[PDB]
Amino acid sequence: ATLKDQLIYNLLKEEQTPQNKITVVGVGAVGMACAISILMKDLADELALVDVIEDKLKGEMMDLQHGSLFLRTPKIVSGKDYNVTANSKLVIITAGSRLNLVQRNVNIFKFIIPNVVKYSPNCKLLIVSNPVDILTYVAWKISGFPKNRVIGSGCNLDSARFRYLMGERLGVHPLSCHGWVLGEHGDSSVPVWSGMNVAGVSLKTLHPDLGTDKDKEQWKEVHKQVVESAYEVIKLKGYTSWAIGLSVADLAESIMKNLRRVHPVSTMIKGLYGIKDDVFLSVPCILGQNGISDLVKVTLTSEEEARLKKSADTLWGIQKELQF
Amino acid sequence: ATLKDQLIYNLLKEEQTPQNKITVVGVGAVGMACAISILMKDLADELALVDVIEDKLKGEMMDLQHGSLFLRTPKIVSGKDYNVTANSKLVIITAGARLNLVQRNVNIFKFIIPNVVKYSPNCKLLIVSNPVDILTYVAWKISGFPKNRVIGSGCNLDSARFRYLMGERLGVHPLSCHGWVLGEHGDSSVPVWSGMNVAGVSLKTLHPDLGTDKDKEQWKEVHKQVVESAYEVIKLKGYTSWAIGLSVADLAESIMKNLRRVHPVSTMIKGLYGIKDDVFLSVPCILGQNGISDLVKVTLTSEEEARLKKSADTLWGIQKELQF
Amino acid sequence: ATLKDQLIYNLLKEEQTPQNKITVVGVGAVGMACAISILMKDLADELALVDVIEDKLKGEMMDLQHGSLFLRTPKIVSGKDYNVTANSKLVIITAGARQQEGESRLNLVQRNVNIFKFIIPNVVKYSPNCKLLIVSNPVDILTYVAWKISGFPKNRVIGSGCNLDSARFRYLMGERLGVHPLSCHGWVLGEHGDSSVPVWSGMNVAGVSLKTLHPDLGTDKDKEQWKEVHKQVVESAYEVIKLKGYTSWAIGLSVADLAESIMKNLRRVHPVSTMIKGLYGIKDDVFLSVPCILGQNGISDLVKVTLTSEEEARLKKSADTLWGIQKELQF
Amino acid sequence: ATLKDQLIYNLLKETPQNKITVVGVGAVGMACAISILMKDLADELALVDVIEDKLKGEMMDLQHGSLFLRTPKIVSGKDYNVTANSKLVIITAGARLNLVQRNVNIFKFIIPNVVKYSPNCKLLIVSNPVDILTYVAWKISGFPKNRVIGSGCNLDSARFRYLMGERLGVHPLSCHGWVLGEHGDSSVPVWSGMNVAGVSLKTLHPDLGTDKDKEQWKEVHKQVVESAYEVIKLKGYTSWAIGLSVADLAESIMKNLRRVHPVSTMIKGLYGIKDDVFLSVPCILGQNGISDLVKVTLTSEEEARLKKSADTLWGIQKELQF
Ligand SMILES: NC(=O)c1ccc[n+]([C@@H]2O[C@H](COP(=O)([O-])OP(=O)(O)OC[C@H]3O[C@@H](n4cnc5c(N)ncnc54)[C@H](O)[C@@H]3O)[C@@H](O)[C@H]2O)c1
Ligand SMILES: NC(=O)c1ccc[n+]([C@@H]2O[C@H](COP(=O)([O-])OP(=O)(O)OC[C@H]3O[C@@H](n4cnc5c(N)ncnc54)[C@H](O)[C@@H]3O)[C@@H](O)[C@H]2O)c1
Ligand SMILES: NC(=O)c1ccc[n+]([C@@H]2O[C@H](COP(=O)([O-])OP(=O)(O)OC[C@H]3O[C@@H](n4cnc5c(N)ncnc54)[C@H](O)[C@@H]3O)[C@@H](O)[C@H]2O)c1
Ligand SMILES: NC(=O)c1ccc[n+]([C@@H]2O[C@H](COP(=O)([O-])OP(=O)(O)OC[C@H]3O[C@@H](n4cnc5c(N)ncnc54)[C@H](O)[C@@H]3O)[C@@H](O)[C@H]2O)c1
Ligand SMILES: O=C1O[C@](c2ccsc2)(c2cccc(Nc3ccc(F)cc3)n2)CC(O)=C1Sc1ccccc1Cl
Ligand SMILES: O=C1O[C@](c2ccsc2)(c2cccc(Nc3ccc(F)cc3)n2)CC(O)=C1Sc1ccccc1Cl
Ligand SMILES: O=C1O[C@](c2ccsc2)(c2cccc(Nc3ccc(F)cc3)n2)CC(O)=C1Sc1ccccc1Cl
Ligand SMILES: O=C1O[C@](c2ccsc2)(c2cccc(Nc3ccc(F)cc3)n2)CC(O)=C1Sc1ccccc1Cl
Repeated sequence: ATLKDQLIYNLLKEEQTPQNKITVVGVGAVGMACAISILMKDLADELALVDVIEDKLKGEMMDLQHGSLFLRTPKIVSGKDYNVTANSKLVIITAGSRLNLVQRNVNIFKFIIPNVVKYSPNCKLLIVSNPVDILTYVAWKISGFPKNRVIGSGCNLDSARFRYLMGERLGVHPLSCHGWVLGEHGDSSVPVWSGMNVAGVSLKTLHPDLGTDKDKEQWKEVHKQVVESAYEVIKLKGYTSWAIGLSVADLAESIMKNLRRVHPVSTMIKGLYGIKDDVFLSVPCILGQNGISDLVKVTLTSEEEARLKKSADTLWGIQKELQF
Repeated sequence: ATLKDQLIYNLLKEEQTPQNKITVVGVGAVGMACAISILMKDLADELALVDVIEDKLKGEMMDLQHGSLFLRTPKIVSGKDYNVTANSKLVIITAGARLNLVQRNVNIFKFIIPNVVKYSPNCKLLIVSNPVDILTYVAWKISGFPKNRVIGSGCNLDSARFRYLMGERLGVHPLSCHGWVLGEHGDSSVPVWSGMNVAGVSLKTLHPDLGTDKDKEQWKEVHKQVVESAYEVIKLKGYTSWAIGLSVADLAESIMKNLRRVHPVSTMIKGLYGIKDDVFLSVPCILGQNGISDLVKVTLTSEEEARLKKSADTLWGIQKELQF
Repeated sequence: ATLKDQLIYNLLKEEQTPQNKITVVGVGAVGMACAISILMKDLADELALVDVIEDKLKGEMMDLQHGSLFLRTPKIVSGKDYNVTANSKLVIITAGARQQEGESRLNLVQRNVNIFKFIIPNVVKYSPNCKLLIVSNPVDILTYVAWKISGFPKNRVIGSGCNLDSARFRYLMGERLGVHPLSCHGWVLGEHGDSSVPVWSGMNVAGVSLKTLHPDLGTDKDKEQWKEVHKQVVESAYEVIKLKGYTSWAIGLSVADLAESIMKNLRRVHPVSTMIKGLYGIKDDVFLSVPCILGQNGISDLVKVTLTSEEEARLKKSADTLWGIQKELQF
Repeated sequence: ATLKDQLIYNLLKETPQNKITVVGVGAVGMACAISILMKDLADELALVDVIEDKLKGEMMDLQHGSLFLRTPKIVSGKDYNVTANSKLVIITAGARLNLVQRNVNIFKFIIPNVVKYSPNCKLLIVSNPVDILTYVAWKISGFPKNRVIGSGCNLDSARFRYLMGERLGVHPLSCHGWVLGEHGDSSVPVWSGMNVAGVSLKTLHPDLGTDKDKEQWKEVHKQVVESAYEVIKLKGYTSWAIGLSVADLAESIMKNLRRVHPVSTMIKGLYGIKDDVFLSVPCILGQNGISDLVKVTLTSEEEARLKKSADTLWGIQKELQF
């Protein structure tokens, strides 16, 4: 008899399928930051990692496994083959001319998405890879999943950055500074000035010129500084990781724990704000065990509405010319 | 007249000193992994980051600040000047070249350590930079701090790796697999076979060949795999970050919360195991608000004791020829 | 040599003053619920418990100490003497005397004022630099009492106030909309309890004002009867008392949320009772709930909420009633 | 159109994934509830009792604290339909041979109602005499022994490690020690396993656990027994310590951690014990309940104490009607 048999008496060997499994596809700076944030928040009983670079994939898995003593995630697996991702509740995609840069990530998705749906037909897909709004659509089209199970990170990072900048200007914690950046993720995002508040006190009600070019204090600059901070981080360190990883982990917690919290995420915006094309844009969504179960119908000004419609037309102009 | 003044009525604007401040010196792969693990564990009310590369430093600080909405650390500061580190309770040194490593790192410590003690004379110093055992001694000599306030990461990562491997062989969580790797961090570490247990059941008592060359089960391979895995991770991804960052955060928690938990850390071992020189080696230490307040006197075999004495002689041989 | 000396080599035996100490005064249902919430949220390196009933006090301390293996608070102390509370960063007062049928509201206040005139001087004696968090009812009057007896600046005297009222309101709001209360924003202000004021204009989800979409929100003409959401806050409080005899978990969790902002210097906004003199036409030394920024100095700042004239009149009426009792208080 | 419909556009209006049920909302039950809620172990918490008013009050009080919790649904009821598809069921209902039979009659109604709605659950028995009632739950349910867990010596060990920690000035997490066998007065401290950093205390101090010992380390176990009576005399019941220990068990089960805990299990087949009795041994706890057990090397004296406890428990068990 072995030491294991001399020390431990086994009652049953009958192993079960993972109950709260998360898969992260792409183990770059974003993927690894999502991985550590998820592990530290104790959201999964199993974590699966996938990439094309075999050596860095094995190294990253081993480095996470060596930290098991300080974690509450008993199983960390990795592999090039998607059989390691079987029965995942949530799949996070962070793998990465502009129409050709869209097609560059599109042909990458032509392989990933069918391999993901094959082993986890009932999962929720969380898209992080850029252009997030186009690639969420691509993931939705290739998977054949209903709209609720295909979620784009969208304006989650934009809103988090906005609330941080809002907090700094008012000397208040970002948790107490409410503000929504919607529509197209990145440069063309829309700050919803009417909803910007502290303790239910509307900033536009107190300051009617809020976000307008004629505002003396220039509060519009809070949104400008979101765009500019993103370029600054890239210029200074070459990439963004911690902020995105923490925001993705926040989305994952709502999904995994079925919290039904409202988050600014990219969803099929068809039928809203005069949009008829199959486009994904950020609106506040209620997140839970079925993914996007509901969405908040935000009252937008004519100007905000026009910006959303223009973004939709631009995204459908690229999407129209895509090979599947 | 401002929106801030119209929205917020100020009661007082006297500034207080941070109560639970942590400083991380060196924002490389190790330093950043320590930062994120401390942030996600809510150990500090303020986090300061220091480095020589200004661009990378600003980028890393900004990336952490953009994630504030998902954290409970209201202040994140960075700078080349140590005035940003003022009144830190714990200072974590992860700087240097990732023996010539000794030479380069001593010279680097010659300037870091006096700048640290200048702004935080009452802090605890936690050394991560390699060779961790020599550099903990160097930090102790330059600072002039008492023994208890100078802590080396030492065999904390070695023991965590060992318990992970132990857990995998027995099908038990590493938290329930007890085992101590002591002495010199790295290649020359000592596994304490007599203390290896599950639920107080000694493994060497059940299996006398444990750790011997005549063991058919080859349990001696468990300690060799700790050494092998470290080289494998480096070969595969180029560095180690997550495992070390999580282990350092576990030490930080015991210090910050005054837990008085026992950890394998590098301390002044002069007066134990026939050692008469000023050398730092890993032994189980009680960690709290005063740093190392106490140490556990582990009963070692003649073989284990000889390995510790040999390590001490080698470390002193390098140390006695160093210039301060 | 002892087993301890044979096993452990001591480097230094000197113990530092506690760094993040919390004291809970009154170990009744509320106090104990505040204690377990603070312990489970790891907000303190030291927890001190005080009461007048020595046996119950020792029992409660021992029961908490027996759970130390599952906690991250290395020291739990208790005692009748306030020397156990020395150097506390935050002192939570939950000591009180319940409502007795056949007494005036002034008489009820005075009995609790009698309880405080021993506690407050003993608290400031051992923790002159602490923050005082008052839970005992009538919370608005007793926060004033604590402020007057202590001699502390306004920022270091905090009343629980409308923190439980808002938490209850947001739960009920969440239920109606099928959304988590964290995402359902709403503020109940003024006097804690029966006379609280729901601020309809601030009620929102994702920055979308409910009053803007539905102008009859909080009006008696409302077809959807959203005004009954605030009435259910009042009703649920009486229902809980009728059903189990007291309230503990909800208040303990809300107090822990306040403690977290103070202990960690978060600067989060909370509806807490503060010295409202100089706002909403209130010219008296009264404590009412308004949204306050809470940190290491207690209330460092307050949010100037725009109120309708009827919300302002309700606040002024509450202030007059509280001052009417306060002026007749002997201490 | 309602305000809800004007504000929120519904995509779909389509069961609990990590549900926990607590049976008996007394001091123990409520302490288990708050500990589980604060540890974020369940997405749904179901509460059951016979006293309808107290039950509704306790459920409401927990619901009013939702803003500070990460458990979106708290339900209660006299009917067990509220407990449907629970992953873990915690039984805390009961009196704080004649009395044992009255507690069997209570379990004759609870246990069939629990398995009816949660046939795949893990049963965690807290109610006293915990070792006898664990057997009772196992017999009535028909569940395999891995899915019937008794709290057993989990509180005894926690108390012991606290007392060990106080004597050595070390955190109980770093003070290892196992109290096994029968929960309560007749528990067995395993002196050979008592250690700090893998350093055996019995090796350094041979008199450890004997009357001869000048340092009287045997009092560490005797003060566990004494403290239990003291807490009862002082406050009338024990709640926080037991509630925190149950949440610790619940965490290893819910998250499939495979951590070792001192819990009551079917001990028949070990230490010459032939009768169907449940005693505490270190068990590996996970998603299947007790998947494995640690075979502790016990001295002749310790082994005899377990066998004697088994004979006493069987003596009571054989005379039971159910
Ligand atoms: N949505 C947001 O707010 C947001 C924020 C930041 C970054 N991003 C995006 O996230 C993406 C990842 O950024 P990063 O810095 O981690 O990039 P990176 O180059 O560091 O990592 C990309 C990883 O994807 C892997 N990969 C490539 N092809 C793959 C395939 N076919 N299958 C699996 N893995 C594959 C690569 O091997 C690499 O490890 C980028 O598209 C970036 O624009 C989005
Ligand atoms: N103790 C352990 O168990 C353990 C484990 C892993 C790594 N390490 C050690 O940690 C150290 C850091 O590793 P890494 O991978 O982060 O290296 P890295 O090169 O990625 O980062 C080192 C950082 O230190 C900075 N630095 C250099 N000189 C500095 C100075 N004078 N002041 C401040 N910052 C300065 C560099 O700018 C760089 O950002 C290495 O010495 C490595 O051997 C120790
Ligand atoms: N602010 C709120 O929202 C809110 C909510 C619920 C309850 N409360 C209030 O909290 C208070 C406590 O409620 P409870 O149910 O715990 O009451 P309780 O009677 O159960 O507990 C009161 C405790 O205070 C102790 N005490 C009495 N005099 C004391 C003294 N001089 N020094 C120290 N301790 C002393 C008593 O011994 C008792 O243990 C009540 O006043 C209640 O109205 C406030
Ligand atoms: N295992 C341990 O280490 C340990 C520790 C402490 C207490 N306990 C035991 O836990 C049990 C509970 O103690 P307590 O202080 O909470 O008791 P309590 O009297 O405060 O609570 C018991 C609850 O069970 C309820 N109940 C009674 N019959 C019921 C039924 N048929 N169905 C559902 N609920 C029913 C009662 O209504 C009451 O609410 C006691 O048996 C006690 O001995 C065990
Ligand atoms: O912080 C970020 O870094 C990235 C990045 C770049 C390299 S590595 C990470 C980045 C940074 C700067 C510009 C840029 N242009 C871009 C974005 C999406 C596309 F499809 C194509 C180009 N992209 C990716 C990303 O989306 C953000 S967020 C963000 C980005 C812009 C404004 C506001 C916000 Cl909030
Ligand atoms: O995993 C690690 O990564 C490093 C690393 C990080 C970035 S480049 C290298 C590494 C990995 C492999 C070997 C090596 N040799 C070394 C260690 C300490 C010195 F002073 C000098 C050289 N160093 C550093 C480090 O100490 C560890 S731990 C460890 C290391 C060796 C054996 C066991 C363990 Cl546990
Ligand atoms: O839920 C509660 O329970 C109490 C309680 C706790 C233990 S016995 C009573 C309660 C419940 C009902 C009435 C009442 N009146 C009272 C209590 C003590 C005084 F000195 C003065 C007045 N007090 C105390 C309390 O303030 C709340 S909150 C609340 C209360 C009313 C409306 C809205 C809210 Cl939100
Ligand atoms: O601390 C406790 O409180 C109780 C309690 C709870 C509410 S009223 C009493 C208690 C305390 C004292 C005696 C007793 N009689 C009893 C316990 C177990 C049986 F099987 C049968 C009868 N019961 C219940 C309990 O089990 C413990 S633990 C414990 C108990 C004794 C020794 C060691 C430990 Cl650790």
